[PDB]
Amino acid sequence: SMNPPPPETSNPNKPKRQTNQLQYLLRVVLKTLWKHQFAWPFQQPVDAVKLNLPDYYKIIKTPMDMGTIKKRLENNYYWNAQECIQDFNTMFTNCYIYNKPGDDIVLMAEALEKLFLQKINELPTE
Ligand SMILES: Cc1cc(C)cc(Oc2nccc(-c3c(-c4ccc(I)cc4)ncn3[C@@H]3CCN(CCN)C3)n2)c1
Repeated sequence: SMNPPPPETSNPNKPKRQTNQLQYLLRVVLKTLWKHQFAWPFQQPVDAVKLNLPDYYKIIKTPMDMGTIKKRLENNYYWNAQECIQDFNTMFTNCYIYNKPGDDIVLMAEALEKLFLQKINELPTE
């Protein structure tokens, strides 16, 4: 099958705002995770046709990735920081759902999630 379209990253019908948490999520959290040595499988929607995974989008019905998260932050798609944090968590749990414990790819996601959780445990007050 064909890849599904990526998640929505822009919406003019939503209000926009900037906070000390949302800039931190893009400037500190997204950037640090992007530059991590294990980040490359998570920097764009899973290309199920390139990777020959015809089951991925039958199994993963809420896709999410760091490329989409970066765009959502850049377009002020999120009103609250929790929305962005939820998208990161959806990304990691997608990897765990599609794979099995102890797969190499899962070890990759777990390292990124550990770093993510460390950086969220230091999120600034509004
Ligand atoms: C370590 C590795 C190996 C290979 C062959 C390619 C690769 O590159 C890559 N790119 C993109 C996606 C994936 C991926 C994901 C995944 C799922 C949700 C999200 I959000 C992000 C990634 N789950 C599995 N895979 C790969 C497919 C086959 N699988 C092997 C069975 N465990 C490993 N891998 C990395």
